[PDB]
Amino acid sequence: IKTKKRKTLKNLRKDSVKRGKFRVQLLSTTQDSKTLPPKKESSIIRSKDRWLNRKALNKG
Amino acid sequence: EGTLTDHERKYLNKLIKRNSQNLRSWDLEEEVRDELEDIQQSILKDTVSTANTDRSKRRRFKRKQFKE
Amino acid sequence: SNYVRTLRQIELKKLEKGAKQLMFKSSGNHTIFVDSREKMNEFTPEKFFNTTSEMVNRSENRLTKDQLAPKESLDKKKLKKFKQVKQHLQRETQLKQVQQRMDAQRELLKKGSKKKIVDSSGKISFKWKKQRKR
Amino acid sequence: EMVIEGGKDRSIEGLCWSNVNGESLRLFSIGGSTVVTEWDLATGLPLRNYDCNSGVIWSISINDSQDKLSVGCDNGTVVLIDISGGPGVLEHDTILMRQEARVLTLAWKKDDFVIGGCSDGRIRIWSAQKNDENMGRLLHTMKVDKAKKESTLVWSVIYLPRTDQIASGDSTGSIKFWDFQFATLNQSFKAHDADVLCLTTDTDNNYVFSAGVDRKIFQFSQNTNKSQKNNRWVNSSNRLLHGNDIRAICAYQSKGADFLVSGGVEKTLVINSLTSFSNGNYRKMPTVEPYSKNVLVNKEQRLVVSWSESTVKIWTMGNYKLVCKLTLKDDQNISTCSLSPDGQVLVVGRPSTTKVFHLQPVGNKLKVTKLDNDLLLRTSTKLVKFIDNSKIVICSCEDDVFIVDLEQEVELLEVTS
Amino acid sequence: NPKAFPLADAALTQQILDVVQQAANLRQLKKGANEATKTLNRGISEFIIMAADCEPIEILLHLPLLCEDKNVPYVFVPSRVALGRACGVSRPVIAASITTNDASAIKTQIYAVKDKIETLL
Amino acid sequence: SLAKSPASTIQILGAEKALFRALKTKHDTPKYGLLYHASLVGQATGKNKGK
Amino acid sequence: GGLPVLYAQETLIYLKEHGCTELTNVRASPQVQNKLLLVIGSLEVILHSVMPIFTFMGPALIKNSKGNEKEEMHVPRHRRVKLFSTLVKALGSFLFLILVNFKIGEARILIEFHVNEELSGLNDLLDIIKLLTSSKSSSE
Amino acid sequence: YVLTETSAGYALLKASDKKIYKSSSLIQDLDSSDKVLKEFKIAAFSKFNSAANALEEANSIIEGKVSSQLEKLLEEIKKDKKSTLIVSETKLANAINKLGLNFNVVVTLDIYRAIKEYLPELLPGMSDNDLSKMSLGLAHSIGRHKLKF
Amino acid sequence: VVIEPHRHAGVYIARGKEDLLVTKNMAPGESVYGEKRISVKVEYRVWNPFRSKLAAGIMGGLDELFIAPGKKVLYLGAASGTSVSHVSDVVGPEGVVYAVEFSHRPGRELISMAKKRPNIIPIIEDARHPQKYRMLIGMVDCVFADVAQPDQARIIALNSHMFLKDQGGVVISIKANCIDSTVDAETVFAREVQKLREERIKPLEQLTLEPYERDHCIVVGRYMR
Repeated sequence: IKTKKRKTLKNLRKDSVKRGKFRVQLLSTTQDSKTLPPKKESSIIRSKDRWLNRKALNKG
Repeated sequence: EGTLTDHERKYLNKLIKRNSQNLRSWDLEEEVRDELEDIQQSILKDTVSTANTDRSKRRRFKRKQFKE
Repeated sequence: SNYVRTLRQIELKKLEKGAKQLMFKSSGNHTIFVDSREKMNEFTPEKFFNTTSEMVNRSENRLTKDQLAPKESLDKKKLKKFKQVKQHLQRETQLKQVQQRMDAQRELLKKGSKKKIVDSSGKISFKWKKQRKR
Repeated sequence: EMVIEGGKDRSIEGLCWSNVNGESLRLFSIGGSTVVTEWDLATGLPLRNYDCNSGVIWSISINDSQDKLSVGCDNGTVVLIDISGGPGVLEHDTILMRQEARVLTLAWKKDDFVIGGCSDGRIRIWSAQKNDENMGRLLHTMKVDKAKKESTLVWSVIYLPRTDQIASGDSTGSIKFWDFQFATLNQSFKAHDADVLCLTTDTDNNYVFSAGVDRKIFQFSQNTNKSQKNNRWVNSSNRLLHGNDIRAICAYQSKGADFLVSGGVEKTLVINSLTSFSNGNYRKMPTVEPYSKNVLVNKEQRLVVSWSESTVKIWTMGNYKLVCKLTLKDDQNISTCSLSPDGQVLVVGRPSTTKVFHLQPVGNKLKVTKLDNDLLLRTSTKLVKFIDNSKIVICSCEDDVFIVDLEQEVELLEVTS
Repeated sequence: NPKAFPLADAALTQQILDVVQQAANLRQLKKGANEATKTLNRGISEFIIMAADCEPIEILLHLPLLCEDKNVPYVFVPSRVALGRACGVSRPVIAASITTNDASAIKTQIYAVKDKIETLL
Repeated sequence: SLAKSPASTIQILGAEKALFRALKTKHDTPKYGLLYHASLVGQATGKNKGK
Repeated sequence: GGLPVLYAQETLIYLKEHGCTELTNVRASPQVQNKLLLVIGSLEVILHSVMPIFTFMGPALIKNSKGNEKEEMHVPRHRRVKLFSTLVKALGSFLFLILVNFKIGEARILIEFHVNEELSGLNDLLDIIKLLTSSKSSSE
Repeated sequence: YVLTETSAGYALLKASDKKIYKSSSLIQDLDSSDKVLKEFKIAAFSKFNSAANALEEANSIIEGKVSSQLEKLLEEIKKDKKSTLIVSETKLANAINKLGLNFNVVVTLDIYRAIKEYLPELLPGMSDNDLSKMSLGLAHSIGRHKLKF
Repeated sequence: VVIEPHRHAGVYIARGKEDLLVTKNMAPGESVYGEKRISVKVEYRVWNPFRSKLAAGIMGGLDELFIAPGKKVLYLGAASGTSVSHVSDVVGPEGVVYAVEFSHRPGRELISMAKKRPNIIPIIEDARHPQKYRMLIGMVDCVFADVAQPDQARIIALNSHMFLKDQGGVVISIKANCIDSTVDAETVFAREVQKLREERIKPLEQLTLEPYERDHCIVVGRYMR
């Protein structure tokens, strides 16, 4: 049930279906995206904290 | 605003079929259209130096690599 | 060389005055904004294309049902025009190669003093001594 | 006096205060993507999420007299935003001269010059000055030394007004003092053994305190007549009172108090003094001080609710028994949570969208069922404390109290100013 | 000159003077304003360096017009005698184009500096 | 529209077909254009008038 | 003015005072008074009949309010009065669509009494119904 | 119960929008912004049009692109200033210069949207094509000469 | 040599022994930029989808593009007066295009073409103070944008809520590099669509128009007040 249920979660939480000619896009909650705004670029912040947790130095 | 479509549906569908055939029978041919599109894409790739833009995106992405 | 670069730009402007009248096909990539899953679970169908399902695979001028309701030599002459443009560009590259060779044969003899420098490829290289030009 | 918590997909890696004298404050935060978020002080919930036009924002600084805001993005850009009126109103007026290294930290001399430590190992300075034909452009580019086989990144840059200096700490530890005019180095100290991340000072620049990821806060002094004639700084004192790292310090002075405060990737918070950094005391704060709740208990079935952000976890008392959890991600950030008397209906909060769940004890565990009151679902909520089992008391962010959940208004009085 | 719009500063002007030095070293640049416009016409020039020091500056600033019409990068350094010594003649030079071949031994730094120019447009 | 021109073209902006035919056959170009009717190049005498 | 704005508020919220108000509308102040007379009619014979001549002599929304009065309105006599009032062609076609006998009689009296024959002969092609144009020409 | 100033072709058009001094500023789109409805609300009051001459066009250009200091604008200012009524001001940069006068000046962007969309139907009475012709004439005449050399 | 109508009257396909795209003429005689005139009697002007940007959007196509031959068009646009000629040729003499450019290096050629073409209204202030060009414009029925200076969405937002009417239409060529290089196409495009729908313009369509020019999409949007 685990694999198929994770794939049904994938089928739920997915925009932009590429069906033939092109793809689509949904939208967002306006008042909620106002009261709890900030999107985080997790790639940039993970590059920052990985360089802070660099390979060379000695953190333990 | 009447939406009869009893025989008018078949009449409009036959009219759309004949009009679409007569319109698309003067545009292009699919036997040499692949060679024509390849020649067009080759001259477009010659006229647009977007490979310089790909090397530009590489040179502007390599500046934020931190040399780790 | 002095004629070779002018005939180069002759057929360059001939190629550009051909390209300003010639039309190229269209690829891009497409995207339609939708709002929710009751409109999304069906992808935007041929009814959202609003047209007959053969005149859908063009990104160019295409009509709807509302506005929608010489044998082969045209396309043969179109391919003649395309081959004319491409042979113009190929002759461009060939004669600009020979023009670059005779450009190097002109600039080889101006002034200075060099020892010869040759690399491992086989085509002769080019390295002089360094000074400001008096 | 306030916790403004956010759910997932967000961070505050930088914030700024603004108080033009005689009007309201406004603090500004940095989301991880290219937005600045001006939060309010009327209720603690943001009135602007301004999109500065470029890059991805790394850090913002405040202009002197709090009028403008320097916004350092990722592609190389530094964008300047003006504040004309105070709350909500934000216009940008100039994008400054563009480079290819990522900007990391900004500071203002006055209303005239901005200084930005970048990600090539260099500290730039731009002139951001109206009434002058030379703005939006960089004046000088000072370079810090690299490593042998490693690209270094200058993290932190501050200004020193009286001794006309800038102090720059980097990813080698090399705290370098540059002079403002002539754009030259003045001193260097490689005393830090890790990446410096933050540093502050006092009013007439008698000291500068630095810290970074060597978990060491240390001092440099310029107090004596010889130091102020020769403009010289000495590595006066050094002090390790931390567990893992520093990622922020700041300092404050008054005639009633003189103290700085530090925090890092460890969740603690420390307080030292400036004039007695080596000399005086040391003040650790606890890791939590729960004016904001996260745990309630209830006597029926002997159990306890503990809510995380966007999350809740309920379990009983034996020994013990784990019962249930609810990671309702449709509730994006959390607020107060409470369970009714006789253990029937629970409310999970959010400052605009609260929810209620009937919890039926089905033996060893609890079965959860939603129930969806609309007025409850769209009212602004801060606290619920449950007189009865059926009805629900509602706190508002508009200073009101409601009674719901059996299918209304409790008015509270006026406020002076 | 307030009308000399893209004018460099120390790091980027040092980089472009280095790359114009290497381009004059292997001799694939052109020296002079009308020769720069010739290269702009025949599409050969990779980019244009000019001198925001010429008196008057309108002897130079015509080639910005057709340069942005033909979307080529174009920069100002603040000294004509400086880029004259860079280009390696003994004269104050007002403008210099840098030509293009793909077999060039300075190709990657040419591309790097032209992306550096286009980052400030 | 002639401000955006190289000075070579302004040397030869009148002797068009002579220039182009002296390119076409591998021969030697003219040196005056329309500019020959200016007073200074009139006052010069020789091929220094071309200079 | 103030009384007409108060009458507009009362319309948002009597025949003798309506006749005095129709006399006052007979006396863009007169345009607002004519629309106020139509509003007093729509919110009733003598004041409305006095308002008919008062609209006969002398905006488009007041023309639509005249259409509202003609809808709210023996009927062949009143349609004869409305057709004699309206017969440019736009108001003629609208007031004829809102006594096809008297409509085509007014049209025939006009076309029997220089370049206005195809105009308002196309009014029949506008108001072409299953019996209107044929019974109208028959009765004219 | 208000008068509004809007510059249209060469003029200062005072349009009389018969509503409250604050509620017409407040609601302003639930006021049913329709042709007949806003036409009956915003009624025509005054139009200080100087001329079709280019000198009057210069006065209009100086009154528009810079703060309002036109003598024709002052003549239109001395035409409803006897009650300190709500005179809805148009420009936002020429608002302090508008306030520097003994008057009561005042989503107002949306009432100007409505005034602009129902101007060429009825509010001066003039023609759609003639208003566009006067506007393109103004643009080709003096906008290019007051920016350019 | 035969002329095909698009959905929008004003854009046609001249196809036959050569196949290409044309428009009408609001000025007879000559191609004002140097293209070929197709003759049918009736004259037709080519416009290159390379040297234009809206023209390649027609090569992209749309469910509803807001340029119609009665629809009054605003054109913030690039400073060149090239494509406004064909927006005029689409809209005909009954509609009207208002082209607003600030840098007067193509302002002079804009004035030059708009003298012989009365369909164009030239506005020569900035693209950021419609409060300054109020009195030359009233209630346009569409806007088009081709601005490259990086506050695209905010400044076409201010223009679109000052001059474009209720339930009108915006159509924008969103650049990638002219606002944000180093970050990819769909990322910066979805960022722009995000701030547009933040400004409650309902987006309908974005597409990148790849082979005509590199990494600049066009987005379109219904307006909602």
